[PDB]
Amino acid sequence: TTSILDTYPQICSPNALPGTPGNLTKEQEEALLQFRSILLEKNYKERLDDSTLLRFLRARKFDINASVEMFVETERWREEYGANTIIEDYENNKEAEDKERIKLAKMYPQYYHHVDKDGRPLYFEELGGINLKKMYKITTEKQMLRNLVKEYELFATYRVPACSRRAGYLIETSCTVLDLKGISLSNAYHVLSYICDVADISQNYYPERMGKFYIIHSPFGWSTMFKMVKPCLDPVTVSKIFILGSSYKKELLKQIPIENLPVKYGGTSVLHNPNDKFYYSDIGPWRDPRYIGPEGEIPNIFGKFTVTS
Ligand SMILES: CCCCCCCCCCCCCCCCCCCC(=O)O[C@H](COC(=O)CCCCCCCCCCCCCC)COP(=O)(O)OCCN
Repeated sequence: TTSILDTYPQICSPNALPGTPGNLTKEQEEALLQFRSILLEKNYKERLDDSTLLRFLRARKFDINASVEMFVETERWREEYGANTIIEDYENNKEAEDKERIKLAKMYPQYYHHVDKDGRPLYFEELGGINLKKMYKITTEKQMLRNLVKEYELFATYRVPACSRRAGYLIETSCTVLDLKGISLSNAYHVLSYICDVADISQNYYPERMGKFYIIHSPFGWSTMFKMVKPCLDPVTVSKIFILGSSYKKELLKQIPIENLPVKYGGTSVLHNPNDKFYYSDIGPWRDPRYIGPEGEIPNIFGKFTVTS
């Protein structure tokens, strides 16, 4: 076929939220057809699939005019910023890129690790080890945004097809755990511009990619800092963010299989080599040959240090 979308499910579970592929109303089906017809008339050719277009439509409550405007601006940004070649450009410089990513990994753990009960990629970030002075020595704010965009492209390219083949339904979103244990509120206020730039790119160019977003171990007074963040967040974004209390492990176990959840977050999941570190790891359906398709296997984001079991 040479059409990757033909090799994994393009309809979501019937238990998914409204407006999702396979779960549309008659009016929403007609909106999708009218939306695609407009983009085709404007000579767009790429990213016109049901999943992509319904993400944009859900983000705009199926307002077709607003959705076209959003899609048109996204395509412009992708071209101007280089999102369309980010993976290729990465691979053509993989050595240096890998080296820098490794430097940040212990300080700012970012790792996918199996899936939630619906098959979404299970994603973790730990923020309490960040030292700003040291971080500003290894990276720039624009570089971190580039890394975020690159991961958005890797998510769609490798993680969605593999997770969807395993779930037997289309997977569009992440189950994300943000661990704030040990952060300084001072640091948190100093990085407000980065958080809002992240929300900007997320909301404007990768609509409807959030699924579950849990914040755990937030310190006393964190509610005050979050009030600085909310004006950067759209209503739907805020709706997917769940700030967990001291019973966070039980909330996590409502959504995540115990065997997929790390021991320190309330499950039984361990690495195959107990000395390996989660911040060098990338474990999930996209590492299983059963579930990798014609897209190929994902590149190793930590080079030789990448831990895949
Ligand atoms: C040169 C270096 C200088 C750079 C300055 C910053 C350096 C340190 C970077 C750490 C500070 C920010 C950390 C949080 C960043 C925002 C969210 C990160 C996770 C993320 O990608 O979430 C997406 C963004 O959505 C959202 O917008 C979700 C909003 C939730 C954010 C809550 C705010 C956290 C406050 C704690 C900060 C602690 C600071 C300690 C220094 C949606 O989620 P998904 O499920 O689609 O993502 C998983 C698939 N990619």
